[PDB]
Amino acid sequence: QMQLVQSGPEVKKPGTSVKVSCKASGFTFTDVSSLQWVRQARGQRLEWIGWTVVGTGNTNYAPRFQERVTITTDKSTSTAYMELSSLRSEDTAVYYCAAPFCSETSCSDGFDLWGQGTKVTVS
Amino acid sequence: EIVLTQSPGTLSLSPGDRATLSCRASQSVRISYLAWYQQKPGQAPRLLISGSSSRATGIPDRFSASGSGTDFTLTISRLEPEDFAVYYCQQYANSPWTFGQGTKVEV
Amino acid sequence: PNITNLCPFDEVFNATRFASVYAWNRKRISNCVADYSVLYNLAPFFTFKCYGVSPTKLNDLCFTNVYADSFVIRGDEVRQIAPGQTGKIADYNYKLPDDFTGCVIAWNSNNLDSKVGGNYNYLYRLFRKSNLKPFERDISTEIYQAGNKPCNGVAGFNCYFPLRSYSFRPTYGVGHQPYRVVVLSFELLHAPATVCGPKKS
Repeated sequence: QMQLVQSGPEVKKPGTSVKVSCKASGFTFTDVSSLQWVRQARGQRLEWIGWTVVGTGNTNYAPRFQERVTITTDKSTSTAYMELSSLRSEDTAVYYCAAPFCSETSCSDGFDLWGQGTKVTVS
Repeated sequence: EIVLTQSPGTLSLSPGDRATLSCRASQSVRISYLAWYQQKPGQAPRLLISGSSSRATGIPDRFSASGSGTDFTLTISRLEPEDFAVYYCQQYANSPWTFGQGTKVEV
Repeated sequence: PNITNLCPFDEVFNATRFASVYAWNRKRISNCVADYSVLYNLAPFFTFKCYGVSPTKLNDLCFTNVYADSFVIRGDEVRQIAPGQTGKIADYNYKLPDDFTGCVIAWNSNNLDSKVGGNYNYLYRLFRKSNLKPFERDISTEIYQAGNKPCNGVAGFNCYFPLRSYSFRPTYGVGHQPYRVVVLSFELLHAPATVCGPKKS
């Protein structure tokens, strides 16, 4: 079946950098598929990070994360990476990556697939 | 850039009645680029309706979306005991995308 | 055989700039004496792959019309210019028919095209709606839509710009540096002769 599996729970120290991954299962990023990253606390509002197209490589970021985050894709093993720098103690949350069903010709207009969520705790 | 205020904050109807929820924006309005998610307690949100006319795969015919301008409305025919969760509006068209505030439905 | 005339193969091969993959320029050669002795003899040729005629018996044949195509691709993609292949660049940019007559010359050109500061003027098509027919060219840059909903104006969700840019730098290893490619096409023995050189003795 079509599904995305992320990394495991992570604990980090303030100041350093963190590196998060999510990879498909029985599914390929092909050439038209997109992928967006969201951040969410314990029962509060959803926060949006950014999205990248695997094919053209063009990226987009929120103006709050314009300086200390990077989004990367890899068609080789069909994986997606977030790199965060200068972590702080109020960034403890859960990060999700989302992408729609899409294969090589034309595809959907809604973020159907969602990750299982990885807890990132900073202290 | 854009904000999506949601209402009403809380709804409580008996299981079997029809419920409605509204979310509205302020800046430029796009129609077919709105989606409604629901987040069960402790699990990742899932897509329910997107584009105001096309539903997700496997979702029953119960939910219905509409809205043309600033306001957008979601309607549920009946409340099955698992249909109690939070709901979120999202848009893609405009400047950096933003999510809704979050409304809860009770029994 | 005197001979006096000379076809401008040099002008094809010593140009300062070649066109992109999706806008390959095609040059006609006619009313001249063709001399392949200076062509094949040159040193740095990498792949002189020739299909319908033997690469040595060219000089004793008279051709009704000669067309030359030139472009610049990645080293890894050079194998996709052979007839019958299939790929992104063999379906969306340039493909050769199944009854191809004529043949191809590809040689490395990393010393000239690439720049250390970044060369960003070599584009190629990445999305298209259907496979193209042989020897067909397109230039329009209409925004390609992927979703079922219509798109217009500026890019966004399911609205992507169909052209990307090659990233050519000397630091890349073998397989990513540009290989200049030239394809010669011609017909045989069905029309009055226009281009051919003398036969040696």
